[PDB]
Order: sequence, then C-alpha cells, then structure tokens
Amino acid sequence: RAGGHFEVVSPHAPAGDQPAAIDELERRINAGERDVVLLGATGTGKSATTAWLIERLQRPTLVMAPNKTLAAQLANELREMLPHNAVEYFVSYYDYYQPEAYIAQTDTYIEKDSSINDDVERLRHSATSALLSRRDVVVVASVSCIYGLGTPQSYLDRSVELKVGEEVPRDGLLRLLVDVQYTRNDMSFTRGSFRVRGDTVEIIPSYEELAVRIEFFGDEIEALYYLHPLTGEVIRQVDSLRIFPATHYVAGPERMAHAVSAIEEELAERLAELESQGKLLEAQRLRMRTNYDIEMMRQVGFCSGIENYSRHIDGRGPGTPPATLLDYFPEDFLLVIDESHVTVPQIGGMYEGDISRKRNLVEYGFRLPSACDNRPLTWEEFADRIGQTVYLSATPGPYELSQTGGEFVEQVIRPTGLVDPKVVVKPTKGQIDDLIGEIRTRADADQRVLVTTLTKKMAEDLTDYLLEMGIRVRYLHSEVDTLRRVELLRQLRLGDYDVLVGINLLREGLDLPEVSLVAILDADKEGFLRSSRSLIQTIGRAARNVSGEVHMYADKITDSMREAIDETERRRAKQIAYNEANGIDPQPL
Amino acid sequence: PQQIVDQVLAMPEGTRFLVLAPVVRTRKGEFADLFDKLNAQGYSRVRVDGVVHPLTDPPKLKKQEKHDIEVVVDRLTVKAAAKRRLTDSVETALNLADGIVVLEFVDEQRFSEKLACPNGHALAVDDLEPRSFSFNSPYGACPECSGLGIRVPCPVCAGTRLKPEILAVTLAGESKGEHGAKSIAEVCELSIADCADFLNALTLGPREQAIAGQVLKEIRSRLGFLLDVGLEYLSLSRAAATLSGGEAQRIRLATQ
Amino acid sequence: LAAVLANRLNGARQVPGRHTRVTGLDYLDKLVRVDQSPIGRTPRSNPATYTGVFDKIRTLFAATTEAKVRGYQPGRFSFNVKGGRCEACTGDGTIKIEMNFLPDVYVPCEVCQGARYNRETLEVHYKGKTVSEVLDMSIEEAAEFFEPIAGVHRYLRTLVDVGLGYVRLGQPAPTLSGGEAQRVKLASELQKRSTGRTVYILDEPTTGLHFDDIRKLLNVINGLVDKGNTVIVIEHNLDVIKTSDWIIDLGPEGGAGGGTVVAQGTPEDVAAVPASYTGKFLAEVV
Ligand SMILES: [Zn+2]
Ligand SMILES: [Zn+2]
Ligand SMILES: [Zn+2]
Repeated sequence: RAGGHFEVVSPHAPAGDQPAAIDELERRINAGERDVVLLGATGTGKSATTAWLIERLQRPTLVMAPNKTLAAQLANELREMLPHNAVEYFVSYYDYYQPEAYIAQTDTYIEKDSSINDDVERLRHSATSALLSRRDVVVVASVSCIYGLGTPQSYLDRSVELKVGEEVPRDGLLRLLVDVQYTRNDMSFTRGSFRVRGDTVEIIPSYEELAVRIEFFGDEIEALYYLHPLTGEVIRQVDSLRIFPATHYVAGPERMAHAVSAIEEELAERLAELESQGKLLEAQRLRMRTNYDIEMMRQVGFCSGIENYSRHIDGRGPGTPPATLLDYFPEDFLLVIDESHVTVPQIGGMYEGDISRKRNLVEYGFRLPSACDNRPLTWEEFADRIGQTVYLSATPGPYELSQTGGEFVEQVIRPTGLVDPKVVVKPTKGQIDDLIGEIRTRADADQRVLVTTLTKKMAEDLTDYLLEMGIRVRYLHSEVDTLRRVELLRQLRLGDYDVLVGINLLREGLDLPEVSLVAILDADKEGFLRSSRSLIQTIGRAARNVSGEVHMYADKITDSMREAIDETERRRAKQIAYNEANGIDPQPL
Repeated sequence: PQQIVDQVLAMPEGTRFLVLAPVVRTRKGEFADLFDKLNAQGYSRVRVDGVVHPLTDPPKLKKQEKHDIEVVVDRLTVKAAAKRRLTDSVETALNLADGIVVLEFVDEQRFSEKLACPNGHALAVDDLEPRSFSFNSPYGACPECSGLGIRVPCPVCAGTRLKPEILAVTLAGESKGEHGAKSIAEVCELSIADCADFLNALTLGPREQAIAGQVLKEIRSRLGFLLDVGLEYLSLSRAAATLSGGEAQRIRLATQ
Repeated sequence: LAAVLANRLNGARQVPGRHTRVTGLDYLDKLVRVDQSPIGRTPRSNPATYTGVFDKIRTLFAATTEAKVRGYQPGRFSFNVKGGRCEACTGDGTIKIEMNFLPDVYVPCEVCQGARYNRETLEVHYKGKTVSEVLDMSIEEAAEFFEPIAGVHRYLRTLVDVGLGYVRLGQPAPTLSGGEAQRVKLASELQKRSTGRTVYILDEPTTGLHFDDIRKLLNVINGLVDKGNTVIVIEHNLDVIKTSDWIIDLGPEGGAGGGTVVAQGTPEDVAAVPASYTGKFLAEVV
C-alpha cells in the first residue's frame, strides 16, 4: 500500500477549539485509545478535523455513516482539501432492492429484485483497488461494508499489471481479462469491457472511468495509452498500469474449486436439515436453485446469489465474520464513525433483521447457512475487526461512552463565533394565539419559523387551522416525498412562507439559516424519538440564526429538555465570551 | 472467403505482406470523419492511395485528390499457425473491405474473391448450368434472332442455332467417345447414330458418371426402342418438318 | 361455440353465427383451438426454434470459456444467423441447387459435412459437444442431457412425456407430419402455466396419430385437465370419448336433422340415452 502524503489544501485558518481539539484527539490515538468520543456541536466542522487527523496519521481511513444521504455531501468536499490522494466511496449500489424474502405464513417467495446503480459500484471497485494498491486511501461506507464479501487477498491476486515493452502474450492477456471479469465486447465499448481489433486492444476498466488502448507488437506490449472510452481521445501515456477484477467476488479457479466443494458439503448439510424439518418444498427449491447456480459456476463462475456462498469462497468457517472492506483495509487502518450513536444500533438492528431474514431464507430452504454467513459482522465481530475507534457526535451514544470510559474531546465553539439560541418554556395552552403572533412578527421582516408535533392527526389539524387563519404554513407527515420539501426550500429562499409543522422526519435533512424561532409541541411526554438527542438536535437547529430562539410548549418540563437547554446556554455564554475576547461579533459564515 | 484466408499458404512462408482491407476502394473524398470512425472502432492502421499511415495520425485528404482507401488492419508476414490473428483481421476485412484483401510482396499475391469468372470477367455461361445453353430460353437466344435462327440466318447464328459465346467457348470439352470436343451445335449436327454411339462410351469424370448415369440410361433405352423401330438416319438437328407422320408415330410407339 | 368463446376471451372478432347468449365464461380465461395443422412449413423453423429451447441452448454454448474468449452472442451459435452460416449452404448443411423438372439431391458441404454450421463456431465443444452435435442428438438424447439445467429440462421432459422424442432436434418442420406438429403444439402449450382455467377445443385428431400416439395425447390431456383444463373435442373415436369424462352428443339426425343436444353427461350417461348413435356405440361398449 503505497501511501502518498495526504496533501491538505485548506485556505481556511483554524481557530477557536480546532487546534486544541485536533491535538488532544491526536494524542488520544497516540495513547492506544481504541475507544474515543468527540463532542462536535453544530457548525464545528467535523469534516475538516477528520481530514487533518487522517493527514497526521497517514493511514488508510474508513469513515462510517448511517445513510447514503450523508455520504454524498461530504466526500466531494474532502476531495477539494485532498486533490492529490485517493478519495473513494461505497454504499448500496441499488436504485432499488427487494431482498430474497420469504413470507412463511403465506409461503410466498418475494424473490430478490434490484434496480442496480452504476456509479455506486464503480466507486466501490475504485475504493477496493485504491486500498489494495495504495495506503493513502479514504473510503466512506454504509453499514453494507460489514456484510459478506470476497477476500482482498484474491482481489490483489487476480489483478494483473502490464508495462510497455515487456513481452506478454496477447491471448493470455485476454484470458486474464476474462478471469478478472472483463468481457470481450467486440461490438461496442462499455464499462469494464473491451474489444480486440488486430494487435490493438481497447478496454474500459470497471472501476476506472476512462478507457485504455494498448498496441501489441506481436505478443509484446507495444504501448499503453489512456483514452476517452468512446471518442478515444488519448488523455496521456504511461509505461505500465494495473487492472483489478471488475468483481468483488474475486476468486482464482482454485478458489472457485474450494468454494464449490464447500458449497456442496453445506448443501448436503442443508438438505438433511430441511429433510428433518419436513420443509421438503423449500429444500427442493433451494436444491434446484443451487444446482443451477453451481452448474453456471462450473461453466461461467458468475451468477446471482454468489454472496450467499461467501463462507465457501472466502473459505473461513461458518458463524465467523465474513470478508469485509475492513479486511481490504490494513490492521493499522484509520477508523472514524460519524453518528455512531445510530450506526452501532443500526449495526445490531441490521444484523438482527437480516438474520431473521436468513431465517425463512436458509432455515426455510432458499440458501445454505453460508448465506447466513454472508452477513453483517455481528457487533462483536465488527468491534474486533476494527482498529482504533473514534466516535463523532455532539451526542455520544450510551454504549459508545461505555466503551470510551465516558471521556471525549470537545469541539463546540465555532471559529465563526455563532452562539446558541435563547430558549423559552411555556405550558401547552396559549399556543395558537402566540404562534400566529410570532408568525406575523417574523413576517414583518419575512423570516422563517419551525414547529414540531407528536400525533399526525393533531399535526395536520393544526396546520389546517393555521391555513384557515391566513397563515403561510405547511406541514409534514410520515412518508412525505422529496418534491414537497424541496419546493419548500425554493419557496423559503424566495420568501413565500415562514413556518412548517412536522413531527419526526423533519428532524433530519433540514438546514435553515433564516429561522430565528422554533416551537416544540408537547415535549412533556417522555418518548424515545423526543429524547435528549431530540432536544439537542432542535437546539442545534435553532442555533443557525444569529439570534435564534427556542420555544417549547408543554405543561411540564422533561429532565432532558431543560438540562440540554441549560448546558446549551452555558456553552452559549462561553461562545459569546470567546467572541468578545476576539473582539469579533458572532460572524455568519 | 475461405480461399481468401487460406491463400496465405500459397504466398511463400515468411514473405512480408500487409493486412489490407479495401474498405472504400478508390472512392476519393476527404474522409477525416471516416478516419475518426475507424479509430472509434479501433485499428490504428490504414493505407490510402497505396501508402500506409496510422489511423492515429492519418494524412490529409481532399475530395479532388484520389484516395484509394484500403485500411491496413494488422502487421503480419507469412507466419506459421497465425490463423488466429489472420482470421481476426480477415473476416473483419471481409466485412469492412466487403470481401477483398491483399497480401502483397512488400518484402504479387491478391487475396480477392470474385464471382462467375475467378478474375471477375464476364462469362458465356455464368456457370456450369445446362439452361445457360438453352436458346429456346433467353440464355442462348441471339440478340438478333431470339432463338428462331433468322435475321437469311442472323449474323450471330451462322448455321449454329445458338449464341456464338455459348456455342463452344464454355462448352467445347465434351469428350464423348474419342477426340471428343463438341459445341452445342456440334452435338446438334451429330446424327441420331452419331450422338448415340458417342454417348455409348465416354470418359468425362466420376462425378459426371454419377450425375449423368440416368442421362445415359434414358438415352440408351430411347435408342434401343428407336432401333426396335428401325429409325437412326434422322439427325439430332434434322428439321422437325422431316416428320413423315409415321416418324412421330414411331417416336410415341417407342415412348409407350 | 368457438367463435363466441374466442371473441369473448381471446379477443377474436369472428362471426358468432346465431346464438342468443353464452354463459360460464366467468369460469374461464382464454380458449385454445387446436387441430392437425403443421407447425412449420419451412425448414428454417425447427424443433428448437418452435419450442424456444433454441436460444437457451445457444446461451448454454455461450457459457463455454471458449465462447467467452471469442466474446460473441448466443445468436452467433445460431444456425439461422448470417455470420455463422457458411455461404456454401447458408449453414443449411448440404448444398441445394435445382431446376423445375426434377428434384435435387442432398450433398454434404465442405464446411458442414452435414454439420449445418461453420467449424469456426463449432470449435466450442460446450460439455464435450460441438454445436453440430448438440443440434444433432435428438429429443430423447438431449433430454437425458442438460440434466441440471432448468428450462431446457422442462422442455425435454415435456417432449419425453409426449414420447415422440425420436424426432431429430433439427428435423425440418416440413419433414414432420400434421399429427407430429399437433403433438408439438400440445407440448408447447403444456409449458405455459395456464392453471387449467383455459379450455382446449379440438378437431378429430385420429389422423396423424397412431393408436399409441393417441394414447400419449390422452395422457397429455389427462395431465392438462388434472391441472384444471377444460376440453371439448370433435372425434369419431369411441375410445377417445369414453376416456373423456363428459360427453355432449348433438344431432338427432345428420345435417339439418341435428342441431340440438340428443344426450350428454358421463360417456355412460350419454350412452344410456340412445338419442345419439355415438351414444348407442358408447352403450354397446362398457
Ligand atoms: Zn475471365
Ligand atoms: Zn441467332
Ligand atoms: Zn455448407
């Protein structure tokens, strides 16, 4: 893994808590701290700190996020600060994905269906190649990373490199191209495919966006050239270059042999298991499906459901962690988990749901227990296969704090100088009148406002009344779709409305600098979705404006809500003191 | 095309040649766009006006200037067991070049396929097909008599009731009996007895024996009945008007 | 009957004759009228093309590593494809040229030798068999082959149950009798998962089927009807109708003297009513 120095191009000048925070995290990792926590308040810029930490450590970094949504906005941004290193990406490559599912009650086979995305898989393979070709590699991963995979060993083995001048049989080159999952598309030119015309060979690699033309002097590598795939415009020329398999189910012919052997053995196992279970229909269905699958291994080596045989392909034992992007990473790989407070619970919940599915799949004759092995690593298995662990959240998780001992690294004072909002608490009564009054007060300057709710019925009834009072108000429900709130963003930046009325999903995917006031309905109830994390999230939301404000209307006051408000106000005083010590007012940025 | 590809054996072993696909034969025109299209497929080799250039860096072309576009396809001499690459570029040329290639003595041999005549010439008979010699059909009918045989015989009959090209030029090899070299009109003039005895014993080939055995059996049965009636002095070209009534009567007697 | 059922279920637009109404369509989805007509009038189509297993075998051959390295489609392996067809025959095997007076004679081609392929394609020997060999071995041999495969396995199992698998896989449709084509059609429909909601109407099929062929067809229809299929066949064979679980015998007298049910019910029921002569015959039998 040739690790090029993480060249950081950061015109921003670190200030505030950034230097101390980075230094203390650095010494934390130096101290062998396999468990660390960070308290990154809103607007504290965790991305830049993570980039600088990765620069300092010079290790291949895996960053963990809980939904594909988040990964997009960050990775592109880091590439700006790191335009001379391998920045990569990986999430579910599925525009749509119904799993292999089995309604046992109805004996219904909801077969695995998937609309496959392209660029996601492209970046997946680019990331795997970069990791197994260089140490200066950063990869953003959804939980999918811990699912079953092929071995980075074979990934690096099947890969083959060719250099200019060196004698190499062209036919052998085509053979290895086939063995590394590349098609002789003599008709057209497509991703991960190639064409042969005379001694000339032109290939688009699966991971590399561009293409390459190679001229052959008989059975010698005459020359290599970059290319635009279709137009063929030679980007440049380099003497040598490597090619990685287009599949992450990489496996030598010997590895296919071993996988087939173990597949047949565990097939006999599952055969006997379902025969004893009396699930003869499921046993026979699985038997014939895997018979076709093994037939087209012995013929082609490629099909659907290959993952279900990862324990056979990787060759490790049942119940052990299947291969992973973590294996694609070194042992001295850098690790970062953002929003681990939901990523770790997501890991366990995903394992539980997916093993419940592997029940009614394997337990009910669809695949072998090797399918169950082709799983997210059990939380413990992940915790072992990881390296040093750094959690990033202004709200550290309970188990996270247990792992880290409760200590953490603070970064809450933004260098800009923004301060937290002024909070107010009132009983549920006097809500409509005050809401309309503040609506008009903000409409004087045409400013934004937010509202939370608990029950769908009351939420939409209240929004309907507000509309009846001639209020520029909208609301949100459980399964609202992107168009509604995106046109809401258009409206608000065009100054059409002021207020919105959501319940739960509003908590995510909204950044509104123009809201100086938020309302929180019926926080009195002690609820999971309205926990201290919820109130802190609303606090961060209201902190956007220069003089934002929080207003929670509930008969009683929950412990979490008011402790969060108090800590918010004291750190707000701290931020104000820092601002005025700089002689700088809170600076919008 | 199979002979086109197999002709590499004909050209001596080791002799340099070029894999020349005549994609656009002699059709001049500024074809930089065509160069780009050939690159888009990907070959890197071309030859225009008989001079080689790379498709990567081809020469300039003008509509006025003649351009014999026979694109080079691959770099090969006469090698041993190079049929893989050979066919690879060769069927390719058989489509792009549309069936033609050349392996010149660049160190000559032309790998071309042509119908009718091997050299792309016209034929008196387009092939070895009996109807080609049927003047009752338009195949043998003269331009100026339409098979009648008259204009005074038409200038292109001259006694033979057949086209001069399809008289003997493509059919002079009838080795019937001895000294056999006959035109269609020559067999016509062969009397009943003459032609019958000529076909009684003749050596033209084993495949010809196989595919004309029925011919001989029919003719010999017909002639045996003809002798059973005692009718030989009539000739194969003898005017049908010579039928004396009894003549055609005996013909049908033999037939039945 | 056929007219109304087809236009109401299959969307036909033929004339329904003269009937006030028909009912029971609610219990059916789409009818099928089948007869002795040949499946194909040209050698182009062949058992493989009709059954649809052809492209399946083509992909099977594409599954060879040699097929991969050549990188060409299942259509390449086809025998009705421009590229793979030797010009000496258009990949038809023998070479054909003839005039009106007398018929031609089969002659193997240098490329073919009866292979009706090109050696370039035949170089692949998927599962130790060339494309010529695969198209060669007839239905039963193909059936005992392709065992772990699925769709081809269903096709060949259908044909084995038909029991007429002796037919060469590449046997020209024109070289197949009308009854053989009928068996092919019933086999093809036997592989369409109609749930039995469909109903098959049929001509008198004795022609083109020997006694044993009729017995095989009887087994076919038995499986169909056990799968839920309905059937109604015009037939002068006492055995066929006595095998059919119900009879509707129409016609008090030939020609205009008929035109109404004289009896029906189980073959025995219709037999007990001598209003039909076919009923009298089903009575003297059993
Ligand atoms: Zn000539
Ligand atoms: Zn004339
Ligand atoms: Zn042929």
